[PDB]
Amino acid sequence: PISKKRKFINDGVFQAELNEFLARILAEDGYSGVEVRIRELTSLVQKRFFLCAMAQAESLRYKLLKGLAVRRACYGVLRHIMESGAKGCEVIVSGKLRAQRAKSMKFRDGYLISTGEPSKRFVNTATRSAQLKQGVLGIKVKIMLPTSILPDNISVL
Amino acid sequence: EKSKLAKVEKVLGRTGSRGGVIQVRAQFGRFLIRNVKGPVREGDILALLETEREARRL
Amino acid sequence: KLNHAVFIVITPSAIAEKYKVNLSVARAVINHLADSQKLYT
Amino acid sequence: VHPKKYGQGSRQCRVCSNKHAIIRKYNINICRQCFRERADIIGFKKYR
Amino acid sequence: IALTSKNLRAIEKVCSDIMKGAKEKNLNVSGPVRLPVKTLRITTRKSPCGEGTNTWDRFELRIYKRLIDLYSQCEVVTQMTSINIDPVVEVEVIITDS
Amino acid sequence: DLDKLLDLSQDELIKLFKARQRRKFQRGISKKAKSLLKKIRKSKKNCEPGEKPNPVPTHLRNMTIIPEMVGSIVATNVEIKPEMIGYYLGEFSITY
Amino acid sequence: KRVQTFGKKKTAVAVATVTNGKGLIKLNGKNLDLVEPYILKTKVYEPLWLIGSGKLKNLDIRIRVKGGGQTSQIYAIRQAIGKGIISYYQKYVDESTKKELKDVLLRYDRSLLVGDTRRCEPKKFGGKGARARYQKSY
Amino acid sequence: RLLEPVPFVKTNNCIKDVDADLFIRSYATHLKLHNKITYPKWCTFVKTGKGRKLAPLNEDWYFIRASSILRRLYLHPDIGVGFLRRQFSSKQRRGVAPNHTSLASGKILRSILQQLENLGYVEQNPKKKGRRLTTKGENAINNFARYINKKVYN
Amino acid sequence: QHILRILNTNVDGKEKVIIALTAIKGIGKRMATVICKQANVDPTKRAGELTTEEIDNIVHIMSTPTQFKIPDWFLNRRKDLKEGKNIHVIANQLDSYLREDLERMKKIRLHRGLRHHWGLRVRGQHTK
Amino acid sequence: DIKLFKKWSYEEINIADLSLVDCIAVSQKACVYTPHTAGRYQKKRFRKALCPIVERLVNSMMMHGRNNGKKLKAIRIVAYAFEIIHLMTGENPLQVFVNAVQKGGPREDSTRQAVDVSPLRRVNQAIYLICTGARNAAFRNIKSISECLAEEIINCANESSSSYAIKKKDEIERVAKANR
RNA sequence: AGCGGCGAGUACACUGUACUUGCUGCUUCUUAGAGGAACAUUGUGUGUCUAACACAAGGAAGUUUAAGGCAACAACAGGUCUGUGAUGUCCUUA
RNA sequence: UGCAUACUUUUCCUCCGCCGAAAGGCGUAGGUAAUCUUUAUCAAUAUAUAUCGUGAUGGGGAUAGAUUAUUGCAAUUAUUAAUCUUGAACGAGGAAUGCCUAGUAAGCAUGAUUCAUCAGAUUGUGCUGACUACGUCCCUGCCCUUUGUACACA
Ligand SMILES: [Mg+2]
Ligand SMILES: [Mg+2]
Ligand SMILES: [Mg+2]
Ligand SMILES: [Mg+2]
Ligand SMILES: [Zn+2]
Repeated sequence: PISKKRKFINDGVFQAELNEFLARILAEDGYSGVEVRIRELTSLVQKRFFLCAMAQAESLRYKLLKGLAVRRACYGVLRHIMESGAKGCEVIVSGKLRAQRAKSMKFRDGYLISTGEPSKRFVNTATRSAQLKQGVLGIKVKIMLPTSILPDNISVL
Repeated sequence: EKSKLAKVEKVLGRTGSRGGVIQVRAQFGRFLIRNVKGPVREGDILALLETEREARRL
Repeated sequence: KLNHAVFIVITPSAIAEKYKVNLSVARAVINHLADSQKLYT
Repeated sequence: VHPKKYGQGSRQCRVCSNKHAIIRKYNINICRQCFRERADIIGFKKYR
Repeated sequence: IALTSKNLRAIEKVCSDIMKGAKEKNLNVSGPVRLPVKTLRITTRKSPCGEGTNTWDRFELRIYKRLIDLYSQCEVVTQMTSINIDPVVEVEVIITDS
Repeated sequence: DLDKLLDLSQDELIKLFKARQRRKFQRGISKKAKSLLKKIRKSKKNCEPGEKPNPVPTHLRNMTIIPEMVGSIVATNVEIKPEMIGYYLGEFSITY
Repeated sequence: KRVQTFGKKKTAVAVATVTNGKGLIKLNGKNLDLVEPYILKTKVYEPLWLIGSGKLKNLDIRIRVKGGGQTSQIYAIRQAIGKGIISYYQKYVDESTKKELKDVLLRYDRSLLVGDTRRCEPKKFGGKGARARYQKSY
Repeated sequence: RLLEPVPFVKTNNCIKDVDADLFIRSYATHLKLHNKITYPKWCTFVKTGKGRKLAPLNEDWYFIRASSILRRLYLHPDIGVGFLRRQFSSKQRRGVAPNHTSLASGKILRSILQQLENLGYVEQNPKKKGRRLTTKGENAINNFARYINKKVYN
Repeated sequence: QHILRILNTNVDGKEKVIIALTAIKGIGKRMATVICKQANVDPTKRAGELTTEEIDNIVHIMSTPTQFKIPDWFLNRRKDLKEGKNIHVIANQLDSYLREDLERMKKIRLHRGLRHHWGLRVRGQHTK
Repeated sequence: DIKLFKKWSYEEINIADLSLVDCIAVSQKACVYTPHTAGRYQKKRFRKALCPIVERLVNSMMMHGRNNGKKLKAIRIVAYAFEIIHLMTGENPLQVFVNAVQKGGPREDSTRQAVDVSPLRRVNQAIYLICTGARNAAFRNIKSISECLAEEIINCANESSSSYAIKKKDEIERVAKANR
């Protein structure tokens, strides 16, 4: 017997844990999922228990690990996003990056709403920290998805 | 010491560097442009003592 | 200072003012006359 | 070994094993900074 | 029947569906009664450090408990419950005479 | 009297003492306290009536003084009189 | 026959059940003789005085109060009474009389019919109250 | 003192239609007259609750307390000792640290309750919860209230 | 008797009895009240109208209250350190007792005693 | 019949200022039986003009931190004062209050030079001054607040410089004169 | 969650009121989902009689009704490696 | 006093009934919660009636002294709590400076967070419900146009 409040929190915690586990495991995957080769994963979960932004971020991280010219990679990513039908994007990469000191680099394409509950709704955001030569490079990707309609527009027929 | 009644016709501009004072036009029944320190509207009546001595407009 | 005593249009303050007394004594006097703030005539 | 059952050093964060600043309400047992990051996934939305 | 959940609209939809199911036949269904939403509020201090004018943030996990009654046999109620449904809405059926 | 106190039971002693001490006694005394007591006894046995016996270096400051431990020295060093009784150990660590 | 309306000041909902009867007027289980403090007593009696004591010999009233402090409760009660009597008149007595009563109430003051919408504003961090911040020494 | 021109009639039937303090006083007086309830031993040098840091200063405070308790019982269905204590709570100034609310000394209350039950005014109900009024006691209380009302009218 | 003397060094002037009594170093308020109750004398009367016999009685009561009905837990200075009785200490006697205690503490070289000697806190307070 | 404190009717009251009438409304809808109104007197600029004068007085009395937000007490005090006025120095207390108010406003003030004062502001000042003086009288005296307040009111009515508020007003006037 | 409905009483009123045990149309209050309601609407001023403001009536409400939440761009060599198994190098490793 | 074996309520909110001045204790009862703690009332300011009577005063509760408990393996450099007593500074606060415009200031409490125990903290929540603006650029700080610059680490 466990109370409702207690249960809910516990469930949330479990969800979080699962997510983290997935992140740890699947560096080679276009990960989003969270709905329940894979046999091992299932076993692990049992033991424990008794277009998208995250994927893009992961891809970026992988690219960084591989060792590209950075800017080019970012551009490619942006292009991909555009192809996948995004109204707007934004990527940031801050960290060490070539020089020792500082250096945050923005990469926007289409328009990116930041403030309001629309932002909360109509953007998928993701954050990965790609470990590299002499520290960490800091990805953050932010995608504005196709709307189910924005509050700013007033479409007269 | 003797107070004379002056009904306010129009409130001109809020003077004083710090903003507490107002410029006011008042009829007894002659036009006397005077200063006031506190909330005043049209129709309200002032308590003027030294009647014939006016203020500077904005 | 004003050390008022005990041994020897009605309100307690007035009484205190007049005969130089503690206000408990004033209250007592009032009660006697009759026989948390006060008013009497 | 000395009694590690009731005190700040008894239990810890689930996430990073830190003995400091644990949200101990509703048996969450996450140190508050970590909770702040995972508040979305747990289902804690800021309204007001 | 008690329907505990986190997401309001979804819960409402579920309730509606069950009502619809009931209205088929044989079910003296009392209307959906939504219960007092006992909101889990956490007030965490933002900022890992002690720097910056200490802004807090009131999170609210607001649980919606929903309640609904019936005079029926178990199998039928089970069938009714089967609207497919998903991991989000937590259902519990009580099959008591009292 | 002191001798009388020494003679009588532990329960009686506990009853006599102030309440914290009593509570502690009720709770128990731990494995170290017993050892300490034993050591004290040994010291007493070894003693000379002219000059006091060898000290007993002690890490912990928690111990209540009982008629067992009168006449000896303990821990820096502190001599234990019958005037002290239920007033704890301590007297160890602070400057100025 | 019997009519149920509420008052509302802050939190403090006084629910006035106004029924056919002899003219007693009560609170939970107690007469309006009590209320509590002698000073505020008039704020409850005022609508009755306005309308007239003879008009309420046809109408019994019970009032259930819940929530709030003292003064707020009193206000709520008053509001309930005001809404209550008028509501009764609108249904079971004539319209002209009701209108007259309303006019009388308006002439006296607001708050009897229409409610006080004010409520305790949320306290904000960096302070004790709503607006009142802490203190900087530089 | 209390009386005034009101816009209604008062059904002076039960104690809820009586002014409290006066009623309590009257009841105390009645008790005194009877000699129906004692003044134990410790009563005459005890403090009614943590927060009071001082004795009552009323002489026959016990009687008053009893009267109050009776009224409380009448008001509520089933009322414990804890509840009673809570009811007779005050602010405890902790000198320099700010005030807290202070639960009353329950022992005296309990004693009073016991006395009442012995006399046949209150009743430990096996159904429900702790000690309500006994019907006879209630009736007596009502009668007293009525008497008080009559006196006031006079 | 506007101005009075119940014990070693008092004033007890025009004030209402209980508060006059409280001038002594059994200045309890509550204690005073209890004493008055024990005596059976009207506390609404002033200090100046009291009889000498009454005063004497009060004094007697104050000295060893344990044998009187007035209870045990109440008494100022609980066990009296000197392993024996429980008694209210009263007036300059109290002060003397305190002094003795302090001396004892000093002799012991218990931390509290040392602190007292120094002129520092004792309580556990900071004063930084 | 319409009444205040079930005692002083204010149908008998008189005014004879014009300006003050315009400022303070003791009227048909500003009728009141006990000061405590939960009115919305500060949501507008001039809505304080609708406010009954007794209420204002009570509010003024309410001041000073450790006595702040104790409306009932203030009301009681004012009632007591009124009673005193009625009894000793026999007159309709409302009238006396009105007179005091009339007296109280400094008609000309100083600034960073001399300027005139709006009626409402003057009234407010008077209200403040009377209460402040009363408070001062009370503080570490004995007398009692209600009595002191009553005395102050009477002094104001008289127009006599034994009380504090009047003195203050006079001083202000003098200052104004000096300025211009 | 209540309100009544009504049995059962215990007290007192007039020719109903206060209070408990037992049984089971209404939704004003109690809960909480979806809707509605204010837009300066009508009235009158001031305003390039533009954007707009002030007053009055209505009204639950007329300072985007009140309060928050969200938080662009760019930084600060601001803070935090003492939140982290985010993390580089250097140190330390019986 | 130790281990081993068997078996079952208790680990948090406390109703209630008894013991206890008090704190607390013991026994039991409901509650994994709109059901029970408890909420048609868990608080204090309130208010009413008494005692004081302007007197460092019964304002004030610092500092101290000695017990009775509770928490904990452990309470001294006193966890906190209670009981008795001790009766310090302070008679409204200098130079400076903070917060605030309507359910707001202030007062009054109280829930929660920390929590084995411990709010004088924070964070929420309410209850009593003022004054004064309804503006201005005088100061302070930001922002703007113009202007000047040898500053750009500004
Ligand atoms: Mg936008
Ligand atoms: Mg803190
Ligand atoms: Mg500043
Ligand atoms: Mg340069
Ligand atoms: Zn962590």
